Amino acid sequence: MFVKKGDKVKVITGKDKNKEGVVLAAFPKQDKVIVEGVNVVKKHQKPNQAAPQGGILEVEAPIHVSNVMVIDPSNGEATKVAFKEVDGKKVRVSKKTGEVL
Amino acid sequence: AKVCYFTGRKTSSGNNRSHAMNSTKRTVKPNLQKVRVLIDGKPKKVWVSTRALKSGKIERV
RNA sequence: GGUGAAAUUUUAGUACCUGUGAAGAUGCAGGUUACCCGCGACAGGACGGAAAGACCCCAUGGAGCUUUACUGUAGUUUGAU
RNA sequence: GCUUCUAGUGAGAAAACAACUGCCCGUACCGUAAACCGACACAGGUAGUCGAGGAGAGUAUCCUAAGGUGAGCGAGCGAAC
RNA sequence: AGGUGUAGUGGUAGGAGAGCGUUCUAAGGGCGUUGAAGGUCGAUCGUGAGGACGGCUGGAGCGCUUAGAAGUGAGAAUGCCGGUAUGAGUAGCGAAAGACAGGUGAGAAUCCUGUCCACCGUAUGACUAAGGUUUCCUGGGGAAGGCUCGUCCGCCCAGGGUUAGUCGGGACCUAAGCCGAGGCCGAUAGGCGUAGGCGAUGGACAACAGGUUGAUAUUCCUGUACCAGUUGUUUUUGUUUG
RNA sequence: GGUAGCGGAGAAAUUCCAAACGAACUUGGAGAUAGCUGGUUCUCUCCGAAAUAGCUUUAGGGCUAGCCUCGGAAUUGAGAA
RNA sequence: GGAGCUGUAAGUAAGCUAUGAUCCAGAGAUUUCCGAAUGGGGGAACCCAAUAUCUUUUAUAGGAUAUUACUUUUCAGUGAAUACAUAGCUGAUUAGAGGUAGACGCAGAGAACUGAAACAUCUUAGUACCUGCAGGAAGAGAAAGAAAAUUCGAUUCCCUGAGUAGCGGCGAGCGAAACGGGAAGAGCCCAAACCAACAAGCUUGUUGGGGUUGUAGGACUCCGAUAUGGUAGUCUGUUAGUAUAGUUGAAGGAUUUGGAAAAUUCCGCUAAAGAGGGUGAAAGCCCCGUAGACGAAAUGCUGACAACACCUAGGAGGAUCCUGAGUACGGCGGAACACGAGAAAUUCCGUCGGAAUCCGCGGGGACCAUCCCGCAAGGCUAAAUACUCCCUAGUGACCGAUAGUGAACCAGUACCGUGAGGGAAAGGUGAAAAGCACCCCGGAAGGGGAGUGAAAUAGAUCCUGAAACCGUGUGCCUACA
Ligand SMILES: [K+]
Ligand SMILES: [K+]
Ligand SMILES: [K+]
Ligand SMILES: [K+]
Ligand SMILES: [K+]
Ligand SMILES: [K+]
Ligand SMILES: [K+]
Ligand SMILES: [K+]
Ligand SMILES: [K+]
Ligand SMILES: [K+]
Ligand SMILES: [K+]
Ligand SMILES: [K+]
Ligand SMILES: [K+]
Ligand SMILES: [K+]
Ligand SMILES: [K+]
Ligand SMILES: [K+]
Ligand SMILES: [K+]
Ligand SMILES: [K+]
Ligand SMILES: [K+]
Ligand SMILES: [K+]
Ligand SMILES: [K+]
Ligand SMILES: [K+]
Ligand SMILES: [K+]
Ligand SMILES: [K+]
Ligand SMILES: [K+]
Ligand SMILES: [K+]
Ligand SMILES: [K+]
Ligand SMILES: [K+]
Ligand SMILES: [K+]
Ligand SMILES: [K+]
Ligand SMILES: [K+]
Ligand SMILES: [K+]
Ligand SMILES: [K+]
Ligand SMILES: [K+]
Ligand SMILES: [Mg+2]
Ligand SMILES: [Mg+2]
Ligand SMILES: [Mg+2]
Ligand SMILES: [Mg+2]
Ligand SMILES: [Mg+2]
Ligand SMILES: [Mg+2]
Ligand SMILES: [Mg+2]
Ligand SMILES: [Mg+2]
Ligand SMILES: [Mg+2]
Ligand SMILES: [Mg+2]
Ligand SMILES: [Mg+2]
Ligand SMILES: [Mg+2]
Ligand SMILES: [Mg+2]
Ligand SMILES: [Mg+2]
Ligand SMILES: [Mg+2]
Ligand SMILES: [Mg+2]
Ligand SMILES: [Mg+2]
Ligand SMILES: [Mg+2]
Ligand SMILES: [Mg+2]
Ligand SMILES: [Mg+2]
Ligand SMILES: [Mg+2]
Ligand SMILES: [Mg+2]
Ligand SMILES: [Mg+2]
Ligand SMILES: [Mg+2]
Ligand SMILES: [Mg+2]
Ligand SMILES: [Mg+2]
Ligand SMILES: [Mg+2]
Ligand SMILES: [Mg+2]
Ligand SMILES: [Mg+2]
Ligand SMILES: [Mg+2]
Ligand SMILES: [Mg+2]
Ligand SMILES: [Mg+2]
Ligand SMILES: [Mg+2]
Ligand SMILES: [Mg+2]
Ligand SMILES: [Mg+2]
Ligand SMILES: [Mg+2]
Ligand SMILES: [Mg+2]
Ligand SMILES: [Mg+2]
Ligand SMILES: [Mg+2]
Ligand SMILES: [Mg+2]
Ligand SMILES: [Mg+2]
Ligand SMILES: [Mg+2]
Ligand SMILES: [Mg+2]
Ligand SMILES: [Mg+2]
Ligand SMILES: [Mg+2]
Repeated sequence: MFVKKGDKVKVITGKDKNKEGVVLAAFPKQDKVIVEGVNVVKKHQKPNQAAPQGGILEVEAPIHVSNVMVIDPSNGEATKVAFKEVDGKKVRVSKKTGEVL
Repeated sequence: AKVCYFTGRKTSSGNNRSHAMNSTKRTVKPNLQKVRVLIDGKPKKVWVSTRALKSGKIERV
């Protein structure tokens, strides 16, 4: 996927549009990703999971990878990714500014 | 098979035709005889058509 | 009290007599009788159900059988080669 | 299989005792059946063995022994048929 | 474009004409989360097939115009498939004895225990071949199955259970029959058949009694045996007129 | 264990050959053929029959003619009363 | 190839991965047992051996690996009646043995219903079925041809000829061919004469040479050139391309509505890319892509190039020799030819008889003469043609779950049948499980709240949710018909 675990991304569509977070996990086969503080769901858990009250747990649910744009670390703005060869290492380049990753 | 060892003659099918031209299937067989011939240096009894023996170039040892 | 089918079934608020009519009508005509809903019984009718009558006839249908029917033919036999 | 006979084969044989070796498959359970064949936990069908006592010719019959069973809807009522 | 006048306008088989609606294609022009199709309701319009417009439901698509192509229109075929009725709360619930006490449990005529009663007993007992193939045991379960019920079950769930030199089968034997090297025969395919085999329902063949587990036992264990063979020890006698 | 459908087997009944045997079952030829029965789906408008003759292995089938319908041509108007 | 991965399938558990995992493509290794099966047996997936070597145990028992079917081809060795032999026998060697793609090809064998308005000729058909053999294609093919415009110059297939000529209980029906126009094109090797060598009993075989045909050719005898051209040869390399993984690949933000925007409005931009798919509704500019550019360690496949191999002589002479025999052909009986015995040529099968041979032989639809055209009884041969179980990329005024494959779903399954064989039903929560914590009645099932959600009368028998059918409420009516 064009987005990777640990990337800083901005949500461009959804209820959490314009939120920004780190990718906690990527699901390449599903084209989905989890972003901190995005698409939180209230889950009604029975206490069979070592939580001796059960409670309603707040977790992040995956969002489609096309709803997220990687943030330009040098610029703080979301940008599309290009693949240019640097040092013979194929890397992602910010289409907007030319920064790497 | 019941086949002439030298010329390959064998049983085939023909038609009986009546005067009314009714057609029924018949067999038509060659005139095969058990003959002792010198096949590749050895005598042996093989089927041979009377036609193959007509010329006299086939052994009759 | 529990459990729970089936054949059948165009819709049916589904009487009697005489008559009528595809000539034997619960349903048409005339008249007569009959408050509404059931339960246990009986089978006269619904030409009741079941089976596209087996009898009968028909189809230039089928099948099995017979023979001095026709035409063939396995087999058998006789001659030529 | 076994027992004999020589032909062949033979350098070793046998006895006693001691120690030791011996593979694969089946081996549950039902089986006059609710567990098999009958579409059913179906009044049918299913080879062979054992199959007790009294009376008795008897494995008949009636009641019983060892043993097994009360059987997969019941409660009333005590009409017709 | 229409108007007037006269006349005509029942109809099966059937001929002719002109249309309605369905799906798709093309172009154009449009409508849709401010709610498409579909569903449902309404007192709406047209000469007919049929067409709108609203409310509700619904949640994504779909009209209109012109032309094109069609798996294009259903009420009947003892039509096919599905669903659901009627008969009905009706027939039936499959050959027979049960009763009560106590228990278990949310719940018991129906499960457990007890007692008496009753039934089979050349059997409804005890074995075993076949067949079945886990139905066996233990602990749970009560949706479905069980012709009622169910706390129970040959059902469901979770675990477990089948131990042999001697039993039966193979490493033994052959019968019927079958297969069949070469072989014989035959349009093909193949048919038959000798040697040689396969093949029991028969022949041959070494252990028994008791005990033991919830479930296996001539299989495990105890005691006491037997059959084939192996290694070693001692004892005898034979080494090629052996 | 043997005999298999143009067959087998039959103390013989058209008897049996996997719950229908004058000739099993299955698949295929195959959408056999069916002058027979049944079925054949929207609308309106115009017109509208026949159930006869002849021939027919023809008689509940068919063919030509007659009768219906649509289109067309044309004449000293040939039709009807 | 570059960050996750340990399939469907979650769950826990335990792990792997920048020393490059999972994944992707090429090439290898492993590949139990059954099955042609093939050491022997057998009721497939089991059982039981021999021989050799190794291993286990003190040893027997046990284990491992290898070899061992049948027939064929060739060689060797043994070796009967039986003298030499031969057969048999043992070993080695060599090659088949089965399956398919339910298709296409050739061949053997070969129906019936049916049509003829009956039915035996005929038709259905040389079809279905069975069997053999194949090959990627097969078959056919290099004139004993087609003709008679005068000529054409192997075969195959397409158009046409033509529903013509014909065949036919002259019924029903069956039904050409050549010419003409196209696709594609390609030609070659033997036998014999003769020569040489060898072996054998002057010929009589083996080998090599020679030779290949119809305006006749060749042998042979003369001279004369050892050139020039061609190829339907080979795991001969080299090279390029190509298939089988991939890399790169432009351009949008706000605003209104909404749970969500891609819808809307506003201004922008990109286009060799406005094919298509996905994304919380309908996106050229968010994602995968697309146009375009680019990429191969390995293994195939193809084309060249090179190598090597294999073919390729002109002219003049006829004295003699050769040019496919039990063949051609004929009688008889069948069959194939569109052609049903017919006036029936041409081709073939069975049976019997049976030629000529260059001054020859065959055909020109009985037959003869003349003329013309060809040269059988030997073989091979690419392309144009047929088909698609599979593979890759696509297409559709094709289907959209009673359709479309029987099968969208764990289907040739469940189920039925002794067996061959017959053969189903069954797709959809939501954008995301966020699949209803907790409470309440209940043994549970199931409900009621509370929550999640845009919506749960979307709660899993989950989108929509028609009708039959079943029920609850009640505006009006109903117990003399
Ligand atoms: K009537
Ligand atoms: K009655
Ligand atoms: K009959
Ligand atoms: K046991
Ligand atoms: K007594
Ligand atoms: K007794
Ligand atoms: K009971
Ligand atoms: K009573
Ligand atoms: K009575
Ligand atoms: K509406
Ligand atoms: K119907
Ligand atoms: K019913
Ligand atoms: K009812
Ligand atoms: K229980
Ligand atoms: K044993
Ligand atoms: K026995
Ligand atoms: K009998
Ligand atoms: K007319
Ligand atoms: K085998
Ligand atoms: K195929
Ligand atoms: K026929
Ligand atoms: K007919
Ligand atoms: K060929
Ligand atoms: K034609
Ligand atoms: K006829
Ligand atoms: K040559
Ligand atoms: K998106
Ligand atoms: K798009
Ligand atoms: K390559
Ligand atoms: K002829
Ligand atoms: K000719
Ligand atoms: K010629
Ligand atoms: K909904
Ligand atoms: K009502
Ligand atoms: Mg009357
Ligand atoms: Mg009357
Ligand atoms: Mg009335
Ligand atoms: Mg009236
Ligand atoms: Mg009746
Ligand atoms: Mg009748
Ligand atoms: Mg037991
Ligand atoms: Mg019983
Ligand atoms: Mg009128
Ligand atoms: Mg639609
Ligand atoms: Mg239709
Ligand atoms: Mg209907
Ligand atoms: Mg009743
Ligand atoms: Mg009972
Ligand atoms: Mg008693
Ligand atoms: Mg008795
Ligand atoms: Mg039990
Ligand atoms: Mg239990
Ligand atoms: Mg019950
Ligand atoms: Mg034994
Ligand atoms: Mg045999
Ligand atoms: Mg053989
Ligand atoms: Mg024998
Ligand atoms: Mg014994
Ligand atoms: Mg027991
Ligand atoms: Mg009789
Ligand atoms: Mg019977
Ligand atoms: Mg047919
Ligand atoms: Mg009229
Ligand atoms: Mg084997
Ligand atoms: Mg006929
Ligand atoms: Mg891009
Ligand atoms: Mg926009
Ligand atoms: Mg013919
Ligand atoms: Mg001739
Ligand atoms: Mg002849
Ligand atoms: Mg010439
Ligand atoms: Mg070819
Ligand atoms: Mg289907
Ligand atoms: Mg549907
Ligand atoms: Mg289906
Ligand atoms: Mg709703
Ligand atoms: Mg629903
Ligand atoms: Mg009154
Ligand atoms: Mg009143």
